[PDB]
Amino acid sequence: ECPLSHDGYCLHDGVCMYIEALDKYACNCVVGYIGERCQYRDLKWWE
Amino acid sequence: ECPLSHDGYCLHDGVCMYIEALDKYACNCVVGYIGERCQYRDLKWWE
Amino acid sequence: EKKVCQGTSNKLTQLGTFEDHFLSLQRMFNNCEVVLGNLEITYVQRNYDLSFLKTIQEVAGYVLIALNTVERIPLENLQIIRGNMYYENSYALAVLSNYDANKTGLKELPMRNLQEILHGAVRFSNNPALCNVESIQWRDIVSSDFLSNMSMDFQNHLGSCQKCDPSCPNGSCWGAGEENCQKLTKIICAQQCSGRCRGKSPSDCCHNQCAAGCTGPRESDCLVCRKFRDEATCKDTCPPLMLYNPTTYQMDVNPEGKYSFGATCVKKCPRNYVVTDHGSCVRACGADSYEMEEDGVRKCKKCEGPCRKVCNGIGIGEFKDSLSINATNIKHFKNCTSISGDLHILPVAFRGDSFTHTPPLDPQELDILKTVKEITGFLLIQAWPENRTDLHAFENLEIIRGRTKQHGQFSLAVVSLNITSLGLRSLKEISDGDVIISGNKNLCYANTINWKKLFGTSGQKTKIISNRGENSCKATGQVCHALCSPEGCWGPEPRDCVSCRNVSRGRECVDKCNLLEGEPREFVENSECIQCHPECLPQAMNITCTGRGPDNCIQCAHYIDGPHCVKTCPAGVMGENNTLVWKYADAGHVCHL
Amino acid sequence: EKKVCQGTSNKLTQLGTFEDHFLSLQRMFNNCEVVLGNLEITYVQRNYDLSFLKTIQEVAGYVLIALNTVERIPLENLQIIRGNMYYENSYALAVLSNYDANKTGLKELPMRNLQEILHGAVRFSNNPALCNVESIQWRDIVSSDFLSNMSMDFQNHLGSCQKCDPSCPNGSCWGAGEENCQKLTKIICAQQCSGRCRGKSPSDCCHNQCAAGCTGPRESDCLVCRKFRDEATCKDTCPPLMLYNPTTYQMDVNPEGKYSFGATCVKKCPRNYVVTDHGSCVRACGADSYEMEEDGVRKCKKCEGPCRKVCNGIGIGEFKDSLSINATNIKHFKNCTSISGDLHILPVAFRGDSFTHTPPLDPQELDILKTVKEITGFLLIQAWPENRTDLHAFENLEIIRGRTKQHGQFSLAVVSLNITSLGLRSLKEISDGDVIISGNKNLCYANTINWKKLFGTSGQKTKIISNRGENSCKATGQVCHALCSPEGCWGPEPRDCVSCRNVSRGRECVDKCNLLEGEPREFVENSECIQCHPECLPQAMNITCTGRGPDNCIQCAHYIDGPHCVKTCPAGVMGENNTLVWKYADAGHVCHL
Ligand SMILES: *[C@@H]1O[C@H](CO)[C@@H](O[C@@H]2O[C@H](CO)[C@@H](O)[C@H](O[C@@H]3O[C@H](CO)[C@@H](O)[C@H](O[C@H]4O[C@H](CO)[C@@H](O)[C@H](O)[C@@H]4O)[C@@H]3O)[C@H]2NC(C)=O)[C@H](O)[C@H]1NC(C)=O
Ligand SMILES: *[C@@H]1O[C@H](CO)[C@@H](O[C@@H]2O[C@H](CO)[C@@H](O)[C@H](O[C@@H]3O[C@H](CO)[C@@H](O)[C@H](O[C@H]4O[C@H](CO)[C@@H](O)[C@H](O)[C@@H]4O)[C@@H]3O)[C@H]2NC(C)=O)[C@H](O)[C@H]1NC(C)=O
Ligand SMILES: *[C@@H]1O[C@H](CO)[C@@H](O)[C@H](O)[C@H]1NC(C)=O
Ligand SMILES: *[C@@H]1O[C@H](CO)[C@@H](O)[C@H](O)[C@H]1NC(C)=O
Ligand SMILES: *[C@@H]1O[C@H](CO)[C@@H](O)[C@H](O)[C@H]1NC(C)=O
Ligand SMILES: *[C@@H]1O[C@H](CO)[C@@H](O)[C@H](O)[C@H]1NC(C)=O
Repeated sequence: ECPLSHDGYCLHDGVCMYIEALDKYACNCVVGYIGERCQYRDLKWWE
Repeated sequence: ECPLSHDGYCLHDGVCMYIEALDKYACNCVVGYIGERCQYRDLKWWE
Repeated sequence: EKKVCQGTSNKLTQLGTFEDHFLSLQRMFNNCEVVLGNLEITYVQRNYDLSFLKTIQEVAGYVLIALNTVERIPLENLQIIRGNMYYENSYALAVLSNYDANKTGLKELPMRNLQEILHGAVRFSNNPALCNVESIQWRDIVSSDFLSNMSMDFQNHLGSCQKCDPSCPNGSCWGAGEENCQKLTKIICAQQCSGRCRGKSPSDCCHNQCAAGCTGPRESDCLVCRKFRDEATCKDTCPPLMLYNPTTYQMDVNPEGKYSFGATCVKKCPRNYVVTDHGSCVRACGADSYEMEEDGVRKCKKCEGPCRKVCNGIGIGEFKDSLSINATNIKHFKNCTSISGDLHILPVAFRGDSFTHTPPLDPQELDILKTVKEITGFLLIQAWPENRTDLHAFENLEIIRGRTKQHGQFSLAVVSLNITSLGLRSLKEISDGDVIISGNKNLCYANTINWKKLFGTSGQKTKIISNRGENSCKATGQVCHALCSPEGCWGPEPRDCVSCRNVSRGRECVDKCNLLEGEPREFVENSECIQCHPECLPQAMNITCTGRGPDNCIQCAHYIDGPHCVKTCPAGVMGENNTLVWKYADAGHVCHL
Repeated sequence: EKKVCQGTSNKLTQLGTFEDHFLSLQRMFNNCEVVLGNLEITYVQRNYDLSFLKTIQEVAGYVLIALNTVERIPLENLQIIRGNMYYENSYALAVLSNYDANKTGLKELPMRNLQEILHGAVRFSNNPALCNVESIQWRDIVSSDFLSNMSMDFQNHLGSCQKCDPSCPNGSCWGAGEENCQKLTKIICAQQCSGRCRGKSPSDCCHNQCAAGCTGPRESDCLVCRKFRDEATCKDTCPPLMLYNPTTYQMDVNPEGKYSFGATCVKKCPRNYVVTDHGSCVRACGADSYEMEEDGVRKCKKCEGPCRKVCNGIGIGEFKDSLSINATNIKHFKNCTSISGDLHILPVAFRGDSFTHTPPLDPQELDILKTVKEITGFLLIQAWPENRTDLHAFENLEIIRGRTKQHGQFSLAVVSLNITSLGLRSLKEISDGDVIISGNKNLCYANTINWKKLFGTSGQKTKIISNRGENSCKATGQVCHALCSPEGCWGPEPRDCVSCRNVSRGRECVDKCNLLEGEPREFVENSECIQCHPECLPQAMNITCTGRGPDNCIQCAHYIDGPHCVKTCPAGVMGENNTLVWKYADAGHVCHL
């Protein structure tokens, strides 16, 4: 979705995506990480 | 006017007096001194 | 006190699937009234329910409703949007692109109690099905500063909604019903109302610190506070400790002195914060001062010349927009012993990143962090290379204050590592937050540590669970060294004990300080081994020495000078009136004058 | 800025005759609007006029109208009575015993603008002819605290006055006419007015800091201020230098930081005051701190252990009710170098006083005041014994700040003495007030002193007049020593010069520092004589030495050690690695190794 200039932007095997209705970039984290670019560990629930 | 227990209360040759309508004591300074008991030198006017 | 929650920081980040993000949003905002972080409603698909969002009454950040094809979002009790951090550096209420592939997205947004956004503006974009919101006059809700920063966009080529009820001023309503009408607070005021009011009558002027509205003329009748709060009233400034005297030109002690903490004026600052001379609860003082020794609370005093080069942590100061300790900022952590912020260790430093084109972080380079002794923020260790098996960088870390916290609950996170042991042998005080050590592989190492002795604030817990086996690791040398005290132990080394059983030579747990044998001559005080002066003779029958000074030797080694035991007699030491003292020995080695 | 005056402090003291007191009252209160002291209307007999009292609009103390048989006292513009110092420790408006021998005293008192006394109550006693004042409801004028401290007394057995005009509420009027009616400010308010208002309508609520009344809803529409003033507005607290941040938990710099000075919030403190960290202009800091070195302004920093024993002056602190330095308080001025107040010298200390039964003050005992070096208040020297002819106690006084002033105009008064000279040889700075030296007998001594170099604040004058002859004293050795510089001289001694002509040996004005003759070996720098090291040889052909060190001798006296000139060679001085250095002399006296 998002072009090749943003490789490695979404950490912890999260996939990068491009929202074209807002002209913005977004991440998709795995279960256990939150944040803008999958950088915050989910400490409150499930380790 | 005022009794003998308040001798020297009014400085710089000021005379002591007793106000009986208020049951209080007062001084009479010479020209050149103000204050409660003639203790403040008149510095603003006439030396 | 209202129910608080920290919220999320997900701008547009979906969490796994749609159901996983929906469950995370459900678990984040259940029974929350004051959102200290950000209200972020993203990725809520059709046939869902959002009844848990009805209790939110205060958001301290930006409200971001994006990509939501659900029919109704009941934000019915949202009375104030503070907006401490903006969205797109200009907005605090952004509803963005709520439509599916069939152009049927968000339909109703009944923000019945939204009356003023303090800092921020309104950004609506690409909302075809969102009706009954464009009729709201946004002059009441936006502040007097941001009339030009606002931007509106609507699409009304649907024709599926209805109009307002004819019992409300200027035809303004949020949804279906007479209860969904906008309560006008500013534009219907008279000339004499300086801020906002209730009705068109001039006798309804509210207080200045009443942000949304007022239930009366007094400052105790405000619904929500504007800046500060004296616990039932809303205030501009907290009452300081010292009030000025216009008569005697002095500074008198105020009996009602309240310390400013956040949006509140508390009676006293907490333990891990800093009390200033102005009467405030701060995290860091000025550049010309330093936080000095605690006399019960933490103050600040001036330094000589320039102060110490204080390292700004991750997320505050010059490193505010940063996210991890990387190859650039690690040169700034050279010679500082007090971290005024966070120390985040992420896999982005060790794996590499082409978005900034930086070289990856080196494991030997982390020895620049050997001199770290104090962390005011929270510690987040998340990545570690497979070479070293011990956290050798944090070997001198003593006190973790935890003035900022991850999720407002945790302050020490050591997760997902290939380490063997922890090695935190100098950690003596954790004043805030919970400590979680989980998601690891070769680290059991926790059943002896009494965390209540390290917790400086009551009401804290831990989640050290699901590490390794819980019955199979403990038979392969997992139990630490046998000279550790049962109060706790960090690693299997004899020096990694928390305290010792009998004596502690420096850091090593020994049974005795070499009484009647051993090469060094040591004694016992404060359960520690301390060497004496080397002119004590080694006695193998009785004890050797008691104190550190040379007067405490029982028998001198070579020479004796009164009570002192000395190697050589004084033969030219500086005396009095140009007399260098000549002293000669005796048959009992007494240095005679 | 309104016209200010300091007023009088005469409680019941008549000044000479009735005409002399009337002329003093006339000269004191002409063209005054803000009375910072006390409004004291006493001893005004019949057939007089008091039209100069119409311009007074603010009294910061107690109003005392006593023994006044004049018919009318027009206090028509008195809008506020602050009352910083009470009368009988309870009142601030006392009208007391206005009647003659024929029981015809004060008749009318038209206080048309008196609406609220802030601190104080009302005491009326023994006023037979005072009509049209007892009908005034005093609930509006007294504060909400002093409802029980008030006391009223009237005599209505005259029947000479008339009633009020039937166009005013509740029949309240101060005098004859419809313009003399009381403007009710509090008792006619509604429920929503927190303080005071204008009319019976609920839409007239004024600001809290509007003391008397308001001309509108804003805080800039107050007539007079309650506590503080931002220069067109009336405020509770001045805006400080640092405002608290509820977001980042910090202390940000306020661009609108105003320093609190009295009832005003000025932009910066003046020269002789103290700037605090809270943003105030004070006279003295706390007991745990001291006023440190000026960096343009005066700050305060903490001391180690206890601070210096600061001597409280006459009229402030523990010596507030005192009036002179007497035989009791002089033991408290033992070892202090900074006087935080006044140093009054009165004839009551040297003549004796049986009201307290204290022994008189001794002239040798004034040497306890030898260590006085700084006066923050004003100096009032008024008495001196006929033995000593010089003010030898103030020989180390350096800077007179003058933070408080006699009559608000004068800070250094040396009057009515039997001294010969002044002897103020160390007085370097007078930051406030005028300097008057008059009423003396044997003291001309003033025509050379340039007072503008000592005045630290512009707009000051002096009244050194009518001392001795002005042409006859100046031919009998009145002119000071001929080596004084023409900048000024205090006494006839060679050391009492302000500055010197050529050089100054310590304090003595010399032409040169013993070049080519003289017993001490001295050089010239900063127009001063400085001795050298005694191992410089005395040369009678050329100069001797240049600098203070032993390297600056041209020829050594006895021994030479490189560049140094020394008495003895080093024969056992401490060196390095246990080597006491033996040095032997040469034929040229060079101490060789
Ligand atoms: C490793 O740590 C590095 C520590 O410096 C880190 O570098 C930081 O990366 C951030 C990524 O978002 C930057 O925000 C941050 O500072 C930026 O520097 C730019 C220089 O021109 C500024 O222009 C920028 O200002 C604005 O830019 C962003 C762009 O999206 C705006 O959204 C934002 O509102 C902001 O105001 C900003 O100041 C940068 N730090 C420094 C000192 O440059 C690096 O990213 C880390 N990660 C790696 C290497 O993977
Ligand atoms: C020489 O200097 C002396 C400095 O101590 C000075 O002594 C002071 O004289 C003042 C004259 O009025 C006193 O006010 C002052 O303190 C008083 O001490 C009294 C002891 O009992 C207190 O009772 C008194 O309290 C109240 O008394 C007066 C009485 O009229 C009230 O009017 C007033 O409101 C007050 O509240 C007050 O505290 C006194 N200082 C000390 C330490 O005693 C002395 O008068 C000077 N002059 C001489 C010797 O001629
Ligand atoms: C929120 O938590 C409460 C626990 O008190 C629970 O009863 C409720 O069902 C939760 N909300 C949702 C939407 O599940
Ligand atoms: C938005 O408001 C800010 C004030 O906070 C100011 O920069 C300007 O008015 C607006 N900014 C832009 C970029 O339009
Ligand atoms: C007050 O002073 C002015 C000078 O400006 C003078 O004209 C006036 O007569 C004085 N007042 C009285 C009552 O003399
Ligand atoms: C007068 O008021 C004061 C408060 O300032 C208090 O002492 C008391 O209420 C009154 N005093 C007396 C002596 O009645």
